[PDB]
Amino acid sequence: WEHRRFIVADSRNFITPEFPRDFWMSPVFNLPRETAA
Amino acid sequence: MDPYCPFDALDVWEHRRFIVADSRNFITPEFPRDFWMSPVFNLPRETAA
Amino acid sequence: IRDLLNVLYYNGSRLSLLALGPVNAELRSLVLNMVYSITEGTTIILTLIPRLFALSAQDGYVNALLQMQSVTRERRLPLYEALVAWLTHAGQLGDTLALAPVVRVCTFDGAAVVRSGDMAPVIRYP
Amino acid sequence: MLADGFETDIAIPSGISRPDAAALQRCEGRVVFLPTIRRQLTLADVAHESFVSGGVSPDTLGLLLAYRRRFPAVITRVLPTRIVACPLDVGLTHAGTVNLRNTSPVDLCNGDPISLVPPVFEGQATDVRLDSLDLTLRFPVPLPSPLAREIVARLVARGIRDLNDLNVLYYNGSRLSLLADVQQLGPVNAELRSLVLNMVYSITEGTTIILTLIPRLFALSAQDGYVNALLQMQSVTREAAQLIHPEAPALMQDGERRLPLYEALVAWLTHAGQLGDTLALAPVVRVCTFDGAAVVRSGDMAPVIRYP
Amino acid sequence: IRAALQGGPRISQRLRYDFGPDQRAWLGEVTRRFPILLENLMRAVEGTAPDAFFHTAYALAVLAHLGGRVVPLGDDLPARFADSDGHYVFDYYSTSGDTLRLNNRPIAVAMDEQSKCRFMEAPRRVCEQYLPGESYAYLCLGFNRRLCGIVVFPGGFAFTINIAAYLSLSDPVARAAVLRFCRKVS
Amino acid sequence: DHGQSDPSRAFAATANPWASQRFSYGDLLYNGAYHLNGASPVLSPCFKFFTSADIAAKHRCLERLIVETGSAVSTATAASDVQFKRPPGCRELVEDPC
Amino acid sequence: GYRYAAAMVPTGSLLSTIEVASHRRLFDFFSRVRSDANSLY
Amino acid sequence: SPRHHLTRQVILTDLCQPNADRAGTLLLALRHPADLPHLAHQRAPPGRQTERLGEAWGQLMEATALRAGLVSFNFLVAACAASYDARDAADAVRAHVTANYRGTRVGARLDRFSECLRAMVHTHVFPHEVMRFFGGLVSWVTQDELASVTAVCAGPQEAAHTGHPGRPRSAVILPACAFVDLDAELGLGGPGAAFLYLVFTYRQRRDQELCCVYVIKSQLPPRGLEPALERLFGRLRITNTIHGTEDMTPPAPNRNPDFPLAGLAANPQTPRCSAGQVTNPQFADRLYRWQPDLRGRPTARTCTYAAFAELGMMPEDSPRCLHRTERFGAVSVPVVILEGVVWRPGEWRACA
Amino acid sequence: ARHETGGGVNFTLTQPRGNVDLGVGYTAVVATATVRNPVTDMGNLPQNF
Repeated sequence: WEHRRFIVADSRNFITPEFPRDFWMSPVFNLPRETAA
Repeated sequence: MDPYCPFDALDVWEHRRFIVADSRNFITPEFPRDFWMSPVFNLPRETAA
Repeated sequence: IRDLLNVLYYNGSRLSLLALGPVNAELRSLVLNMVYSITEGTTIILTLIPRLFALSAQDGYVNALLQMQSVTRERRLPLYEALVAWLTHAGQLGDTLALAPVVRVCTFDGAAVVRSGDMAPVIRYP
Repeated sequence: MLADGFETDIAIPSGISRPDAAALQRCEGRVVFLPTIRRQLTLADVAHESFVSGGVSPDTLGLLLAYRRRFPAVITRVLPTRIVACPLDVGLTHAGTVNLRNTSPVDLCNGDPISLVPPVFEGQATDVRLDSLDLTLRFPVPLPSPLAREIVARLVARGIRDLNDLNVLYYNGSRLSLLADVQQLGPVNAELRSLVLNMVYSITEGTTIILTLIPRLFALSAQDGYVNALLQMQSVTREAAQLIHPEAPALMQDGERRLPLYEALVAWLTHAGQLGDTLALAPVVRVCTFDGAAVVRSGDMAPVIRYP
Repeated sequence: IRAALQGGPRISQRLRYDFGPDQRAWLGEVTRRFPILLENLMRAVEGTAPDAFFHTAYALAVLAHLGGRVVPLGDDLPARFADSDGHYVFDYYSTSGDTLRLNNRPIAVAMDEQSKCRFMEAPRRVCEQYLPGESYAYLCLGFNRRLCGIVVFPGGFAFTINIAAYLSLSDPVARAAVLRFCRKVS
Repeated sequence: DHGQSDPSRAFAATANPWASQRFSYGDLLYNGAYHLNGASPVLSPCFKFFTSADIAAKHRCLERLIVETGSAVSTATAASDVQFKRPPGCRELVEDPC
Repeated sequence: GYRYAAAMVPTGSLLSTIEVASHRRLFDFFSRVRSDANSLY
Repeated sequence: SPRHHLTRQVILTDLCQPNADRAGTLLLALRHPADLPHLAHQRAPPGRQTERLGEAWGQLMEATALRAGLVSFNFLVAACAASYDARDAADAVRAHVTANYRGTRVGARLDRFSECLRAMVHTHVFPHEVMRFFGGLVSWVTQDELASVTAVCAGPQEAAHTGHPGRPRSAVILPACAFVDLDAELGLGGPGAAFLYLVFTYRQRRDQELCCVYVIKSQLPPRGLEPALERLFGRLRITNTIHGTEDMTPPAPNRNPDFPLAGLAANPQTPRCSAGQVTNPQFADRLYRWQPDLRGRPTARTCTYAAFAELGMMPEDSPRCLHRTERFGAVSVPVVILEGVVWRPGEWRACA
Repeated sequence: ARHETGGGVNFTLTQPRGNVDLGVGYTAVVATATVRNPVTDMGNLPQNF
């Protein structure tokens, strides 16, 4: 045998991360068509 | 910061032969979580510009 | 209980139960025990746990039921003077309404299906 | 049943005093719990020496929860070398009739299904203790069925008080009572779970309708005398009628093709109607007196023929 | 990625992984850890050399899409990649430490609300053993013949991403890129 | 095969284009192998004419084909009201020229 | 197995009694009977 | 010469074959299948397809042509054989069903009768209501498409005269893919008699259902089996509660607040009414109104995992199990042979 | 064989027998002589589907 606790993977299991306010104004999510790279 | 779960947890006895409903468990390591550091991506000293 | 369905299918042979005049009245004491013992039961457990209907029908109620299944997790109302008395009555109807069978028919030298009016052979549990 | 019956042997050792051996011939009919269907057991398996769990002494309630994990047998005869019994699940005898003997303060009428109960009664707890071998033979008490549904329902109700009177019985107008002891928290949770699982399974979508018959009964009890003597004087739903007037849910999901009331009644008879067997053990035994009398008094033998 | 996370979402898990009661403590850090990963996704994908970028599963999913707009070179795609829409091909990035790529060959896992994972037919790399979102230290990044994406976090928490509504390659740039990086089917 | 001629009348490939060839209108209605009419108990008399799986399973030696049609199993029943396909119970030794 | 009627009239008797179940591997047919087997008849 | 009871029944050989399976197998009778498309129409949970069963059972009757019969135990095991544990022996039970039964294209039934059992549970007519025990074979007289079956419905197996004075007894024969002890698998190794328990297993999901039949030998009574059947199948009872209830529509959010009887019984200021005042709008419509919803609740008929019944006992000092393989023509099978079995059936008992 | 069902006791009698057809070639003839009454009425029952 084996004994363990057990948490069911139901599709109602969500997760809520928190973003900073100036997160999406980052120089990688906003790239021009022609960079120096 | 806890993930929402409706179900608290359950007690499951499993004889090794009679395994049915083959789902998979989530593997976590054996060292404690204080060693599992935050990710650091070092910026280069120079810029592409 | 509708007064305050008669189609039966056995052997692929249709039955009917309706054909009601005195049969409604003759069975009335059977009805009044069947209603009450249920409605007493579904209020005391509703009093012991006041949350069996107010939980969400598929989030919380399944959360509570699964913990009930697991073994290894551990003026005045006349409340506990009813759990005694409700199990006297519900413990009684379990005898007369289970209808424990006495007879098994094992056919031998004859028809497999016994028709209405035949003489069928009879064995009891040994 | 086997074709020639099944009869165990309970082995008696050699060193037993005559004031202990001559007190065992008063066990012509008793009830003995066997753990197996071996044909040769020992007294060290029979007594309460073999009953005790790891470190923890049993109460009178959790003592039930190791009855149903054992096999109740009836001594037919004490021989000078061994004790011959007969189990109740395998087969009775050739004839199926087994002679017994009362330990009860309660008379037995015909047709009464006998269940067995520990010696809970005060002024009753009499066991033959063998001083020559430290043996304690706890012999349980055969009772009629509707008392056995009560006494189990009494003791389960007593422990639920202690998580946060009761001890008064009546049978044929004779007051008799039982012992009040502390109860172990283990065997109470083993009973509280056995209730609620067998009880929440009795709630179906069809029970939404039968809840709306509660205000009809309280008016109907004022017209028929059969129904006010049905509710109870100390009932619960009588207090529910003076506060709460329910009403049905409006529509149903596929309310043509299914019978909601019929589902709620079949699921009621399999869980709540089965409950008197879940807490206690199975009433295998009843009384069929052939020619002796109608009522068997306390302390007298009584023939027994099987029953589900 | 911005279109899928513009208004504040709830990332429900799309996979099937049973937890432990001690393992709530690990996913509790993944919440705090979440937005730093999404940057170092885009950093490490930028950080690759342009010659070495075309070994990833992302580049081999674009070239399998510009071809139908042939088989890409090296035969990294499975033989049944163009059969149904569940046949995805994943990447595996490290969660802790320096966010790197941890793959030799792009790894194909076919899937099916919830859906289970399953490998397919095929010197050795350790990260080839584990399904998407099965363990710690694996971000997963998989794509389709439809070129609809998925980002699978440890535990099966994921959200679908439509890349095809944003890839802006003109047709002479496309067919100049296809003929250099694919091979004609016999 | 309808590049070859009919062994009965050898100057035509068949006498019905809608019944003789494969996937014809005659085949789609009265084959066991497609099961259009096996749910109804009423006998179809051309069941033994069209079901090609039965003839190809039979042997060819005329020494035994003649005796086996002396005691063949009829597909019809006489105790039935109108005319039924046979129940799996009954067996009737009825001779088949067909 | 072997012919039980042939062993009813034996052609010669053994002398030393030994646990035969130890030397199982030498035999083509080997069967232990507890008291009476049903398949003896 | 002890006492034992016999049966005789003229039975269609559509699913059981006493030519192939010799003397000493289990047999399971059925109800007449004309009631099955109506019981599934009636006892089904709401929000499911009721007429799926008649299509599934229809295609079986539309495939035996290329009346309540009898299903032998080896047919039932090989139908459900694609979900066992000893998979090598499970593909040895199917390996002689298709190669010994009188008939052609047997595999079109095995991928249908198991498909019927995949439709028994979703249409909620559970097969333990339909499957009934019938005795073990001691003689058979066969013909095309029917045979005379003589079994023992009560008594010891080892007493009925076979008919051949060459081998005038039998022995119970079971495949080794279903004989699961609970003696060696629970630590209880002491001597003593043992019972026999048939067990069905259900697994209710959206079109992903199973079936597993066993002959479980144990020393527990029927009164003390309900923990042990949960002991093995703990995940099955979980997944039947959580994945069984689907397309039952819930009323969301919480329409029902707390139940106020205990809050209103202790106060004297609360309004009341007597028996003559109830069922009148000028008295009862000033009381408390209570409108409970029960929709989408995982009821006990939607939370089943197993269903046992008695089968008999073994009255010796210790049970005599064996492990051999016997020859069914040209295919040999892992077989557990049980010795000295006395037959006593019992009622079916749901483990909801 | 002796077995009791129904109070009464059935005495079922069986006798095992054999059939050996020792004819090399045909040794038996059926000859259809006359015609009794036809069972099926030669009518018009058209068939449904």
